[PDB]
Amino acid sequence: MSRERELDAWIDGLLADPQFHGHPLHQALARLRQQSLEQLVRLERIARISDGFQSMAREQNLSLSERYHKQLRRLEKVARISDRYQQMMRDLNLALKEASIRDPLTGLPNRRMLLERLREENERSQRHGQSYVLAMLDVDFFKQVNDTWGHDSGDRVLVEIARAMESELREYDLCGRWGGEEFLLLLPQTRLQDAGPVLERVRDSVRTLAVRVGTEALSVTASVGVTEHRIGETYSQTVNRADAALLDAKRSGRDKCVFA
Amino acid sequence: MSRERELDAWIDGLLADPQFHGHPLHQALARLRQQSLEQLVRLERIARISDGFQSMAREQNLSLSERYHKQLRRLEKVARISDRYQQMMRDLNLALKEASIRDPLTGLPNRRMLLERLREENERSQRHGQSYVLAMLDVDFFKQVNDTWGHDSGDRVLVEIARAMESELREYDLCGRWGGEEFLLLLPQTRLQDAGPVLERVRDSVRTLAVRVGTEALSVTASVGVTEHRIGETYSQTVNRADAALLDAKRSGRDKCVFAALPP
Amino acid sequence: MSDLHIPGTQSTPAIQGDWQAGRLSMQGDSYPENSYELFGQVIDWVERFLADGQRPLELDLRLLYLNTSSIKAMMDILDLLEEAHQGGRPVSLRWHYDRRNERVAELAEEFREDCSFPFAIQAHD
Amino acid sequence: DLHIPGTQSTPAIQGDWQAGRLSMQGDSYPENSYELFGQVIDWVERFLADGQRPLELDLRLLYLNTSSIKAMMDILDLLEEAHQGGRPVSLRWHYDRRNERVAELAEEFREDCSFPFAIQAH
Amino acid sequence: HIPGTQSTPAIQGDWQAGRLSMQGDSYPENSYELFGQVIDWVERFLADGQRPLELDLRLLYLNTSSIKAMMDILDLLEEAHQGGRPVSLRWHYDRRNERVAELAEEFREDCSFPFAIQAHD
Amino acid sequence: SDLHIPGTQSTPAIQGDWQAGRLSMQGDSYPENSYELFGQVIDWVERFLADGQRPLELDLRLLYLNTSSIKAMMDILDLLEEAHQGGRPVSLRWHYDRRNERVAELAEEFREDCSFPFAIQAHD
Ligand SMILES: Nc1nc2c(ncn2[C@@H]2O[C@H](COP(=O)(O)CP(=O)(O)OP(=O)(O)O)[C@@H](O)[C@H]2O)c(=O)[nH]1
Ligand SMILES: [Mg+2]
Repeated sequence: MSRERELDAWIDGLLADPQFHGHPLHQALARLRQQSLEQLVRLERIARISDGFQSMAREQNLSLSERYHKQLRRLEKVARISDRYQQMMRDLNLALKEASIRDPLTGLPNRRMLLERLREENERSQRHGQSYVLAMLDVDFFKQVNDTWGHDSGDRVLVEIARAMESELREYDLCGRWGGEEFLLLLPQTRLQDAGPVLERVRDSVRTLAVRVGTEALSVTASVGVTEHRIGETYSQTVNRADAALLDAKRSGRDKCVFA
Repeated sequence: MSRERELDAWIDGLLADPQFHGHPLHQALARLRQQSLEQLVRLERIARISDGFQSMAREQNLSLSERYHKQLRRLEKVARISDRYQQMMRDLNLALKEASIRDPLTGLPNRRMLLERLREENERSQRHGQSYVLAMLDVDFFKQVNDTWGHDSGDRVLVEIARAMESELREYDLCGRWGGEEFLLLLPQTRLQDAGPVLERVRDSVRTLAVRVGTEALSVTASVGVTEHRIGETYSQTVNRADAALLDAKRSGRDKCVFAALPP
Repeated sequence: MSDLHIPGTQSTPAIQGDWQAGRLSMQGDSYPENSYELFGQVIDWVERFLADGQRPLELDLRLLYLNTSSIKAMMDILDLLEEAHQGGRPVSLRWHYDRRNERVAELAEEFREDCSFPFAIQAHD
Repeated sequence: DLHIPGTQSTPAIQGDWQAGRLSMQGDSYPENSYELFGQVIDWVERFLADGQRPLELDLRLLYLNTSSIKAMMDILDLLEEAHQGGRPVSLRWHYDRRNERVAELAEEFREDCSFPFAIQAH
Repeated sequence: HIPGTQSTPAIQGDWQAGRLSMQGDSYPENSYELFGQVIDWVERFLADGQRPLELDLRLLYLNTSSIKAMMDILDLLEEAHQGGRPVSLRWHYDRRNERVAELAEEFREDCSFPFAIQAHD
Repeated sequence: SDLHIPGTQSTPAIQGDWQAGRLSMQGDSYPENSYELFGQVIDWVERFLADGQRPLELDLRLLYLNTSSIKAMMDILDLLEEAHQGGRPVSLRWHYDRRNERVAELAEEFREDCSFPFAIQAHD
């Protein structure tokens, strides 16, 4: 201030007059001036310490702000990684699910799973253009096996035929139990000339089976009808052609394989 | 503080005392005491305002802290809920796998398991040249067990056979239920010479079994055919040869164990 | 104002936001690869609905498996509903589940825990 | 003319000689409050002593540390000095409406100011 | 005994132990009402009889007023120490927060009595 | 002052070797209470980074990780990143079976914000 300056100067000039020295009003004037200087010093210090305190607080708030936004991104990252782990858990889950719709007796895919694949391969027969090979396989004289030896026995023959056919398939081929003693073989993205070798191997594996009943060993054979998917037709039509082929193999004896 | 009051009081007394009224310093002291009161008010005001600003900043900072904490919670809650979803999924996968590869009665591995493992051991044989041996075991006269004591008794018998065989096998060997009363032993990375002793301990295990059914204690024998995997051959042809060896065991009198080899 | 129709797939839920009915329905498993691309439009639909009037909003959930960010998104949506409810808007939620899977119901209870609006966990019967 | 640019932690200050206006913007956490505000006080003194043309202050200040509040009180004291001596001086204080508390803090700054002191929402 | 709140520090004046202990944030609204007793307690003890006085501080934030009251208390401790009275003060602080420590050295610059600035985990 | 947590069916095996300076973890991580499991791991890591300056190595053979586990692993990684930014030698080796395809890109996500030696390694 400026009036305070002029007053302090007037007071100091009074205080310098020796005639007032020792006077009580002189003492009190001096004490008040001194207390003024001391308050100004005290204020300078207070303000400096307080400034530092709120500087600290300012930096603490900025740090908490940074921490808050890093928390937001961390929640998004945790969720992303976790979702990928759960994708693997889901692939496992779907595999097992499809692996539990199996023919209880032979463990092969059943008719339903056969139909589902048949439809899926019909669609891939369009979009990629490579068709599949379809074989219908039937145990010859199975009724004789059941009559002679019993149903238990027949059933076992089927379990071991499933074992043998599965053992002779390539990686993407599919073997299923259509029903009764009838099985369906599906070779995706293949054409008859490549098929012949694998189908010969599958009949071999049925042929060389020696299935025990007590102390006797059974020999069985299979007839099989083969064709190719002619695109745009339904799987059903294709099955039917394979079925007619199989019926032809049975007409011409046993252990035969006719193409159509 | 004590001293500022003591001083203002002393000054009050001085300014009141009639002996000082009129002195050249009286009026000066009154003016300066007044000025000091104003400076003190100014100082307090400064502080108060400053205190007000820091209250504002604090309030803002406590708001931010509360958000931060909410976020933390949220993260911990999201993770917990998700964990629980994944535990349910895990239990579902475990039950499904159990149902597809383990045999309900005996706990042993099933046919699917065996087959699956037989495929991967054939592949291993191919590359690394390490073969496995196959032992196929069939219970002798099981039908007498079932006919005399019932199928529940035979089932107990099969469980005990399973326990006994698993107890004499090494940790990576595989004992599977292959049929009603047939078992398939897979000894991976094992040759016949090393299989002999283990197999004989398995057969001792089965032989010395005594399954109590009420008033009787049943004993059984098994026939067994064993082969080695010949490289360049499918796992099914291995199984077939083990099976034919089993047939020879059975034709040659039971409680027998025949090996199949290869004449060059 | 809009009707939202997101066709489900096998890995992502079917969602239908019916503006006249005031109903958001969701069905199925939720494993989206891009969670934001699935759920951002949904959260936005809920926000727009809440801002456009005071008609009630009911969520009708038939959700099965939820991955982590699906869980996160569902809580985001619950947050919006909890705010609308605190301010006087009638909002509500039904969570349907097959009775044979009762662990699901405890999972729903976990979602409900911090909700004060009507939140009904319901078996198919 | 006085021109000091603003920082992250100090206000931008403009003392325009011609229009006769000191303007301030931003937060005020100065490390060296003396070095910053001494130039401002000196400018205000020199302007007030130069010739009877009016002074208005246009303040967009946000946070103020303790020594900054002291510096503001010094400046307001000089303004009231000029005002009781007939000099036309005044100030307006601009603040965000959503911040309740800046208004009350500004009022406390106003309480012993007799010149026009207008606190302004935007 | 003054119970602390979220904006006020917790204070305990042990007469027998001869200890003034202070904890927490200090943003009081009415600073005089809170700190005037403490100052009255302090000077009542200093006049009562030559027993040693120890200040055990772990304050976090201090607003301007609170800094002023703390300097008042430190002034009392200093004039006591100048007359031979055994008085001491120790200021603990979290090590992750250096800034407080200087600030404590700032409080100590005018104190000639034992003033220890102590860290803790 | 070692750390030994035996690895159950649903929780991983964890060995903090103090003077070898090595934290090793193996297995699936589906913990029912994740705090109980990983709080001692985080405390052990913090003790080791505070007690001096010897280098720390993580060697991991982990399998499935639920969400709280992923979170705790990120917490551990944050500790390592902080120590690395202050000069401390720290390093991590993530071991995975080559058959799992997707594991690697999971690990790579774990490492995206990691300035320190973070090695992902196929091990048959
Ligand atoms: N208790 C059970 N009995 C079974 C089970 N599965 C099959 N069996 C019966 O096994 C009996 C075994 O018959 P096989 O011809 O071996 C007759 P046997 O045991 O007399 O064999 P060999 O001595 O080998 O000739 C057969 O009658 C099956 O019906 C089963 O799971 N539990
Ligand atoms: Mg038998």
